[PDB]
Amino acid sequence: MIRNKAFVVRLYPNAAQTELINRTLGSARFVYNHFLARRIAAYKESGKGLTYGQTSSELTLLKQAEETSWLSEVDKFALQNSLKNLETAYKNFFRTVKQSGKKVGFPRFRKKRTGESYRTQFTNNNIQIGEGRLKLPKLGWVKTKGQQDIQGKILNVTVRRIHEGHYEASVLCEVEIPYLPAAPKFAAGVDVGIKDFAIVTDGVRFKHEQNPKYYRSTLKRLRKAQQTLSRRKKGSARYGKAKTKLARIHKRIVNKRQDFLHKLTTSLVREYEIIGTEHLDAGWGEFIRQLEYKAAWYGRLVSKVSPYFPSSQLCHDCGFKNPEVKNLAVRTWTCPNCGETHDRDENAALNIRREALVAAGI
DNA sequence: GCCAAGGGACTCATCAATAGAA
RNA sequence: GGUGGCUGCGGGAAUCUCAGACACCUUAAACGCUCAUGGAGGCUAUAUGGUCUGCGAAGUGAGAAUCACGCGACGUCGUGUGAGGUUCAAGAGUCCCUUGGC
DNA sequence: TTCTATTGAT
Ligand SMILES: [Zn+2]
Repeated sequence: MIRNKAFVVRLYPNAAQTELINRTLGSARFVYNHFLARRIAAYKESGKGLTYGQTSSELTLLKQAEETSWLSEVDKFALQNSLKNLETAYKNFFRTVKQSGKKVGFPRFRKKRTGESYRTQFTNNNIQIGEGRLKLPKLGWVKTKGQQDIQGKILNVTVRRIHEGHYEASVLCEVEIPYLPAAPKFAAGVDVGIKDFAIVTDGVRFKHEQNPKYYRSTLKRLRKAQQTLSRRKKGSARYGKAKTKLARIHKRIVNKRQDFLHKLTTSLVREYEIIGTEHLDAGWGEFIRQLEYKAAWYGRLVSKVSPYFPSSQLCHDCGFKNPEVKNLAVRTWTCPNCGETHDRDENAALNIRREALVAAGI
């Protein structure tokens, strides 16, 4: 019943806290690079990889050294977790060395990039959560907007810089999540359509989860923005402004899609005991990920149809397969075996529901 | 050699000691 | 007078308040804006068609777009601090890889 | 000066 859960809140640090955040990110990156180089040199020297303990000790001697004493300014937890990041990169590489086929590459030097994070643990109430405030080590109280009810025991806080002037902190808390009570409906079947994002059916009726309002309208504004950027010559300030506006429109599209999927998946979890989706505008990967983790948290069970199931071809009533349904132009078709005409999307959702129950076994 | 966006695999600290301060 | 929406802030989405503007006349559709410069093109639908434009299109440079309070400068501007309604929803981190663009 | 916040070693 106790789950690792993350609460993302937007940070609004003042000038000094922003300076300290940037210093901490730089220090973490420098430590990662330096001790990657040190491990490589050690393997070249003695043929034995340095343990995390040996890398930790040299960091402590690095901190006291005059040439690298500046690391004392930033939080210790950030540097040590950067060292743990290096160790995990090495661990991934070592695990994949034996395996054939897909192989994790050797760790590479960390480079300056817009999205960087530093992670600080919790100990002796150094992290405290108030109403509209958040306390982080070495920083003090920082004002947070959109702070939900944060419960459980705080484990660590990940301070992330999405882009310049945009900071988000992901507070990891070990919160107990109570199971949702019995759902009004038993099971659902979910599809993919062109005009409609999905066709959710409980068996009594079909509910068309159409695309969110203004989604097609926003896609129009996406096309307009690209035209202006394309004709604009590169390197101009107005070209930069057009690129920023295009980036903002992309961000709005992503946010609207995520909100639509979050509300839809929460509704599916609350409304149906068992949810069944075929595994494959779509954004299907995030939909499946959210459905699976929310079902695990709230006690629902997700049954994913085997991709070998050709639901669209089969008729729900009789199971006859028709090659005509393979053609997309055939939105409405009649099954000669069952002598019935049914909508393609409606027939697909009912079949996906039927297979979802079979896989769960009920 | 340089940036952005997706995807798959694995995972999500604790405590004794100690310096300092309102 | 009534109706709709483009752009900006209000954690995300819708609504709404306000603001930059504006369209039309009971139908809701379309479009962010200002200044300077620029010198015939710009947008949409199905190679074809429609609309804007030369008392100025694309492109380039600059700027403003909620509220309260303090400070400085010349009623005005610059700066910092603080605040922003109602309803629904919010699981992230690390590593490598892939793709796209330079 | 006892409570608060940070550090090094696992
Ligand atoms: Zn049939």
